[PDB]
Amino acid sequence: MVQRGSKVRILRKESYWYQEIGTVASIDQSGIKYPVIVRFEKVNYSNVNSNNFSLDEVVEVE
Amino acid sequence: PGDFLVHHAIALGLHTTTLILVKGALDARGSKLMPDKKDFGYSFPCDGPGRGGTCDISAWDAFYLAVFWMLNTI
Amino acid sequence: AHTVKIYDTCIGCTQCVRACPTDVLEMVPWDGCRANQIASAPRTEDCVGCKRCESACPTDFLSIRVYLGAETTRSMGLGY
Amino acid sequence: ALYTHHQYIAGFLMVGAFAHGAIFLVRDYDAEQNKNNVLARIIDHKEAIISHLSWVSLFLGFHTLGLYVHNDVV
Amino acid sequence: KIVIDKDPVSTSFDKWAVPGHFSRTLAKGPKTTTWIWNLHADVHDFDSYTSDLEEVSRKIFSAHFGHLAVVFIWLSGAYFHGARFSNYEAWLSNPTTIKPSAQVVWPIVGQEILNGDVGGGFQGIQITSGLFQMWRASGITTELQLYVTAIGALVMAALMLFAGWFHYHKAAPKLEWFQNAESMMNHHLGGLFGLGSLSWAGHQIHVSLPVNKLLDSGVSPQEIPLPHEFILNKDLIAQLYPSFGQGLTPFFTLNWNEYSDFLTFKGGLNPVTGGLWLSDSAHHHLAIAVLFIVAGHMYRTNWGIGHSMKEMYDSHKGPFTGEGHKGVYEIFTNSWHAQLSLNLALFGSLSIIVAHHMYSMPPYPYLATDYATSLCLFTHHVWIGGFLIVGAGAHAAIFMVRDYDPAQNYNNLVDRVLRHRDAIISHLNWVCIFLGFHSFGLYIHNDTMRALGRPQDMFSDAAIQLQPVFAQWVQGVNSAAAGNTAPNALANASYAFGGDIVSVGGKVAMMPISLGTADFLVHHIHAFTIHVTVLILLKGVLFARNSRLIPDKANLGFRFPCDGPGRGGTCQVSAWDHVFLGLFWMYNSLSVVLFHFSWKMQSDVWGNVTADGAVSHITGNNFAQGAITINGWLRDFLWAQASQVIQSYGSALSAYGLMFLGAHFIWAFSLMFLFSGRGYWQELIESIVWAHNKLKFAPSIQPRALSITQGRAVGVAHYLLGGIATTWSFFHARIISVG
Amino acid sequence: DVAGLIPCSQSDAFERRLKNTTQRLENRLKKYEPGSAPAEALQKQIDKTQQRFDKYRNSGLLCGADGLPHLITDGRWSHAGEFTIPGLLFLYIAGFIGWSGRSYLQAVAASDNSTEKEIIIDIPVALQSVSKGFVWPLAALQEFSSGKLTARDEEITISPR
Amino acid sequence: MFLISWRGYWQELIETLVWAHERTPLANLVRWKDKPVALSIVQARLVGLAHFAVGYIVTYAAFLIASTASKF
Amino acid sequence: TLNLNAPTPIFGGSTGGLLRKAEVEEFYSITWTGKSETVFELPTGGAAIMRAGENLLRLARKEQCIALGAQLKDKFKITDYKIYRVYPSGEVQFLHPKDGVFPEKVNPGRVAVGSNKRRIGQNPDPAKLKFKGQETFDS
Ligand code: CLA
Ligand code: CLA
Ligand code: CLA
Ligand code: CLA
Ligand SMILES: CC1=C(/C=C/C(C)=C/C=C/C(C)=C/C=C/C=C(C)/C=C/C=C(C)/C=C/C2=C(C)CCCC2(C)C)C(C)(C)CCC1
Ligand code: SF4
Ligand code: SF4
Ligand code: SF4
Repeated sequence: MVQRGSKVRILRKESYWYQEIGTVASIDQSGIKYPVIVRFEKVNYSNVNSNNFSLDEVVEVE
Repeated sequence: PGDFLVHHAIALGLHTTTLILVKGALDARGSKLMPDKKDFGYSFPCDGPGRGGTCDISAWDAFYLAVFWMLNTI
Repeated sequence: AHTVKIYDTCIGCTQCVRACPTDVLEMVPWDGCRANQIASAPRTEDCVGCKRCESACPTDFLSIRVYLGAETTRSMGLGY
Repeated sequence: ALYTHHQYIAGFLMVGAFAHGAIFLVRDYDAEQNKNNVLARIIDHKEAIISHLSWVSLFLGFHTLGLYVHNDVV
Repeated sequence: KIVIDKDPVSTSFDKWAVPGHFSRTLAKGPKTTTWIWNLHADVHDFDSYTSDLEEVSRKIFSAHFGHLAVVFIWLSGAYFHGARFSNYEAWLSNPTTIKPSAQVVWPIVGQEILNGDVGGGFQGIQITSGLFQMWRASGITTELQLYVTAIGALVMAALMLFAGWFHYHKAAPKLEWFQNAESMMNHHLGGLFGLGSLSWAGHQIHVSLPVNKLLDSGVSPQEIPLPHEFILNKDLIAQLYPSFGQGLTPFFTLNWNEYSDFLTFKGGLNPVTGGLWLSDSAHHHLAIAVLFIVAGHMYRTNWGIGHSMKEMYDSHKGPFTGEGHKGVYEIFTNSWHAQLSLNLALFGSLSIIVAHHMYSMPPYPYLATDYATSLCLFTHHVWIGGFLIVGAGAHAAIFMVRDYDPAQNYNNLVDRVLRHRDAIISHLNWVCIFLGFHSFGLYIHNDTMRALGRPQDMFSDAAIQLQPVFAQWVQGVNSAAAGNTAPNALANASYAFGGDIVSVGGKVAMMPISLGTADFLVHHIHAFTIHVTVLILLKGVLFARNSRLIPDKANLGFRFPCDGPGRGGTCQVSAWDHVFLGLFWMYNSLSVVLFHFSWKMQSDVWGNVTADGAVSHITGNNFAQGAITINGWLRDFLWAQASQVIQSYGSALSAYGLMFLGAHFIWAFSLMFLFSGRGYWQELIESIVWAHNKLKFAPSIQPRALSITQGRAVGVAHYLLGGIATTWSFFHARIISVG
Repeated sequence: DVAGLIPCSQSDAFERRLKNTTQRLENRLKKYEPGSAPAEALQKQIDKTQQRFDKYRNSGLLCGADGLPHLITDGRWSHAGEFTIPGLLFLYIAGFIGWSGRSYLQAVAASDNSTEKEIIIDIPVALQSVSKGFVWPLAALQEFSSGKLTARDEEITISPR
Repeated sequence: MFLISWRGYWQELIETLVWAHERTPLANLVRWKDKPVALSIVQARLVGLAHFAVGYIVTYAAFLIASTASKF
Repeated sequence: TLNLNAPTPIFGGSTGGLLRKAEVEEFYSITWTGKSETVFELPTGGAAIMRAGENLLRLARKEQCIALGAQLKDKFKITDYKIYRVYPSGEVQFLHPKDGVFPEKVNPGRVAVGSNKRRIGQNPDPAKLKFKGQETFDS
């Protein structure tokens, strides 16, 4: 289980941040899919820093 | 001496020409700027002004730049 | 006409719908939570493929995707 | 005439060879039937090969052009 | 009324550490590497961030003072280098053989052959800017005078830069002071333009006219008295043109004909020097003085009388124009961009007139026959002149997106131009294509009939003639005007229309430039490429807000790269891309004007005259039967006259031959940016920033590609730099050798 | 005697440059004053060609039939000063430019906000960063053996396939 | 021309030509069967490159042959 | 219902609008009510005047009747506009707002046409649909 304030790696292979370190922001503790809001140090192409990931998509490098 | 420099220019040309073609081919299925590139086929105009701009992002466009290098090498 | 697909990563932000210059997209009620909304493309026959929509989705990799298809008088924006 | 004609054709064929190869990668290459063979092992480290290929072009060009301009001024 | 805010912003070095402090989104920090290019574009784009029409104007009023400073620094750089590192004092002894030289090279790794055997006792680079003939015209005899000007400019350089501080950081004016255009025209015509030529008349009579009349006799540069001695000594000046013994007393009883000796209407070329008679230019600037001073008492101020421009534009309206100029005064007080476009057009177009009126009426002594310089002030001011017109097309489009208002402008002339903008462009489109067929296609016809060996079928003088009868009737009636319609002129306005030749030294100052079938053929190419450069630039201004294709091009901004591949593709729909496109066409428009000019003079006009009386020109009258085809344009102009620029190695021209290759390099480099796009070069960063992440040293500012417009802008900026500096090097190392 | 060039201390090829350098400039110097300021720029100039040629006669250069010293990089120690010793001079400075930014961008990225610190070049970090770049032929050898020079290929961002 | 100037510029120009045709008598009478539109984005790259390539060869072919056939 | 003819705004101009396509296939129209006498830039050139109205203007395409509304609602605060696409030579009247409410807002009863229940890398490969008529991006 992943809680807020953790450092992750990325298995979403369709992303820009794929296999990069993200420090998460929040989990939506209701049933809406892809709830892991992961802030990153690096910014993407279209200038966003955070993204919804799945709990099956984030890791626990800690 | 003249033959030395030119022989390295042709080498420079042969390395640069294959580079353009290989980058186009190995990134054809996808890259960070366009992860789902393979879904649009070999040749498409671009992907709009979003994500910074994507003109000349297709593998066909990659071949196209390498053609210029081919005339230059020969 | 162009094909406009909406993937399940939509966060119901409504940015896309308000970006379309020909009103091809709309937000519709989602049933996975009955509180959020997902975009839909009921009028893809009017999509010109300008891609203004995809430039409005905030998610790291698009929830709405435009795959250029068969061209028509409407999609080419001809006033003539 | 004989050297130029056949040399220009050779440049076209080789660039064309990579062009039809790129079409294969987008429309025919299946990763789900190509796992750990010689092919799929290469494009695993696809960013490494291109980055090295980028250097060789940069390396060759900077110095060879540099010598010509050096020679040119003097 | 003069209303001021006192010190709105003080003197702080603290904002110098934050770049982008002027803006909003860039006073936060970079996250990609485009933020540098996002910064460095919109620095001096003052209404991009500022919303305050008064505060955006106070920045512009300050920054002009700084631009006034940097010319004064650059002027002093000409004036300083004119004394120490020039052969100027030696050149006044002998103006015919010694070439004007400045910018001496330091004795280092091999550039000390650029200090060639130029003349005098001197070694330097032969310059072609004409400061020597501008200082010989100004009356400069000693080299001390060039020194004190430079410090005299440098203190004005410092005084201008302090004044930009004084009027923004100390005393900022308000918008009601700025909007007083009528009082501004009164002074700028009165003070700047009226007393401009009057003060130069005040210079040229008391200073330039004595010491340049003596140097026509040519006693000595040392034996000419100093310029202040012609005001002190009353007898010394009245030896020559002796009206100064009568003093100002004929000027004050309205008996002005007593100054028929220095304030004259000679009107030719001074045959010893080949330049305009400085007596005439004294009378010129005196007539310009009174004409501009009475031009400056015209507009309304706080003394009741005058013409007010909001009253004049109203009731200039006709039945084919509706409201006429209603509100057009309200544009040019409310929009800097509308002002800059009109200020730029008549500033570049003015300079092309300067280039035309300086080779046919050479103003300066020993500038005419010095072919190194009389060419290079044509082609420079032409080149400046085209860049300002493209800037005139740019800020005209910027007015349309951001400043134009359809609320005020109902049914008036910007409304009725925008409401028929297809009829303008499509008739302009036709006359572009009509001109390309009937000018350029007359060369392709002429190429083939020479290639097929049918010179009875080409368009030539000994063939199907295309005679310029309008430009020969105009050249006739202007050459037969001294005595019929201009009686008090001794000779004509110039010797370029008609008359005898003139020689200085052994070289021709001026001779009648003749216009035959080959001159008709090139003058329509100029008319073609100007109409296309109009067509690109006019369409950018007119369709800047909307079109049939996009109805909200005004919302997407002036400078946006495309609207995507929709509607078949909308790459380069913006007004900025029209200015980007017109830049090459202005490169094409002007470079053929120079190719017309620099070839017509060498074959027909310039050359060496015998002491028998006839002239053998340089490239030998080949412009008649050679200039009608492209192969003659390629062989007998481009291939033949570049024989001296690539054979420049080992001589003092060898820096030009490097640049003639060096500009061939950059021009090729620009093709990489115009022919490519962003989404290729972005994904080569992704493999390379992989490799810089691979060895654990990756930059926190992540690299991205250049923006598409910046890919476009660097593609044109290296194109022009590669193309003009080729022509800059070709024109130099041609005419320095054969002239 | 490796590619068909005489050691050009004995060559008639390298010497047929010296006369038409010094005769071009003496014919540029003949019409001057012997006490002029360009004259010392044309007397010292031939001396600048004179120190150059008497540096080349002694160094053992291989000059062809043209009189141009050609270079031989197969690197033998008989011709090692041509390329190899200016090669080692290059690479030792190149890693000093190599490791300085490498040690800087490790030292500012391990801080709060390094995105500003690419704009501002921090002398509290940059003089600290060249101090790590001076031991660069020794530091990187114990950085690869300790593994902290590179990273594994799931740390480095991978474009999709 | 095709490689440097892109579609948008031309498509907007073409619309003014379409307008002009539809509003000029003795021409109105006739009509196109296919509506005119600017070349596509990819097409222009292809057409531009093809011109660039043909010119490259025909310039070098003309030069190579003629240069040798006078001096050998 | 179009109410043709509704009184057009007093204009007189524009070479750039409603040419021969409108008299062979599918022209457009937009209806709104002007709450002043203010002036606005048309997609053709710029001015008309907003009437009291009943304000109709036969524009060229769909994009111009949508971009007018995004210009009307911001500048003149009028969100009553009711676009059309015509009778006999056109296809569907009342193209926007299709629900009566603005379709940037969400509303019960709409249909989710063109939804893919996946991610985009989770689309099938075009190597997997070789000589198969199933679209790669389609469910
Ligand atoms: C020899 C084997 C071979 C075969 C069987 C093919 C076959 C094909 N190729 Mg491939 N290819 C080849 C070699 C081959 N090519 C070479 C040598 C190159 C490099 C030049 C390429 C690069 C390439 C690319 C990038 C693409 C193809 C594509 C195609 C497909 C469609 C081509 C088409 O109709 O586009 C239209 C054809 C043209 C526009 C050709 C006309 C151009 C003319 C010949 C230029 C001549 C200029 C002018 C007319 C000369 C006038 C005279 C002058 C001298 C004065 C077809 C399957 C396309 C595809 O999608 O495959 C699925 C595709 O995108 N080819
Ligand atoms: C009469 C003086 C004048 C003034 C005050 C302006 C002012 C402006 N112009 Mg305008 N314009 C002018 C003349 C002028 N222009 C001319 C002569 C041209 C033709 C080139 C233009 C064409 C033009 C375009 C196309 C655009 C502007 C824009 C602007 C605005 C921002 C520009 C900026 O901040 O650049 C900051 C300075 C730079 C970015 C310098 C970069 C280097 C430049 C590109 C080339 C320099 C080459 C160099 C001199 C050659 C030597 C090479 C060597 C140094 C290596 C600003 C209002 C921009 C705008 O958006 O307005 C709203 C814009 O897009 N101008
Ligand atoms: C009225 C136009 C006009 C003309 C034709 C001249 C002509 C001349 N000036 Mg003078 N001058 C003028 C006004 C003019 N002046 C004004 C207003 C000032 C104050 C800014 C000066 C300050 C001045 C100085 C300090 C010097 C000269 C010098 C000269 C001579 C050198 C060549 C040259 O400048 O290019 C010719 C320029 C043009 C053809 C463009 C004219 C630009 C003005 C602003 C046009 C005004 C518009 C006018 C009402 C309509 C004409 C439109 C178009 C046909 C020009 C030449 C006789 C130099 C000299 O003494 O040589 C011996 C010199 O050192 N001038
Ligand atoms: C030399 C290369 C070249 C040529 C020939 C053209 C040609 C043209 N440009 Mg282009 N342009 C070029 C380079 C070139 N451009 C480049 C490099 C750029 C990038 C900056 C552009 C950017 C540009 C823009 C922005 C615009 C143009 C426009 C035009 C057209 C202008 C009107 C005209 O003259 O029609 C007449 C055509 C000619 C003179 C072409 C030569 C025709 C020959 C002489 C006759 C044909 C012989 C024979 C009958 C041919 C068929 C034989 C066969 C059937 C047997 C013309 C077709 C403009 C336009 O479209 O305006 C309407 C325009 O706005 N161009
Ligand atoms: C001379 C000689 C010799 C040698 C030989 C050799 C060893 C050679 C080599 C050679 C080689 C070694 C060759 C190579 C070449 C190759 C090429 C030809 C390439 C191509 C490739 C390609 C084309 C690729 C591409 C692709 C990709 C990338 C992906 C997938 C697909 C494809 C496959 C398409 C000897 C010793 C006997 C002796 C003496 C003589
Ligand atoms: S940048 Fe140009 S080529 Fe690329 S998608 Fe946008 S409009 Fe098309
Ligand atoms: S498609 Fe994009 S803009 Fe629309 S709701 Fe989903 S995430 Fe938001
Ligand atoms: S491609 Fe353009 S028109 Fe089509 S839905 Fe997206 S934004 Fe709207």
